Amino acid sequence: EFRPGDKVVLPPYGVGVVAGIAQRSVSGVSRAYYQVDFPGSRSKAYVPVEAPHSVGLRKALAPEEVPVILDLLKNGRMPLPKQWAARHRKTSEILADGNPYRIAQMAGQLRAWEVERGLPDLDRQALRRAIHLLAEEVAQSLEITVQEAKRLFEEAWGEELN
DNA sequence: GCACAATTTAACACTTTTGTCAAG
Repeated sequence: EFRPGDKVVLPPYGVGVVAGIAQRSVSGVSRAYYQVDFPGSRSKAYVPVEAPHSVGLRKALAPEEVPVILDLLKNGRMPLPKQWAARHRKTSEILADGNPYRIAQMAGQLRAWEVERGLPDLDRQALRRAIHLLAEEVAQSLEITVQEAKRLFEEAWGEELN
């Protein structure tokens, strides 16, 4: 369940607070619907209360989960196919998937490769867009704007952030 | 869309020609 003021995630919307629940008229009878808003978008969202766990509606990590993610961010890697197709495809799916542990785990190998040989014009967006959801997630949990939030990664990276 | 061989270009170290000056 999600109360009015719960801090949640709605892929790929990064983070947003739930405003409440309402009966939206969809087709036939109106099932209950959760409401996820994003002030840094001015968008809007309606999430069915039936199976919230099927839309990948997770919740912002707690301040306790910062170090673990950082540790899997600095070191943790993972092999990927050589031809750009499968590799970038996988990375993309992982991105839209909305999984901070997987996005960070990915960011690790992507980082190891970026300063070695160097990152293709594709995997670059697959890195940037990856660090984006992270930097904002940190801003949701620790309530510190993308300035400070991005200032976090600098430690477990070795370099600053864009 | 990308790794890369192919070929072009700007890069530059340096040699030789050509305009030039004070003095016969």
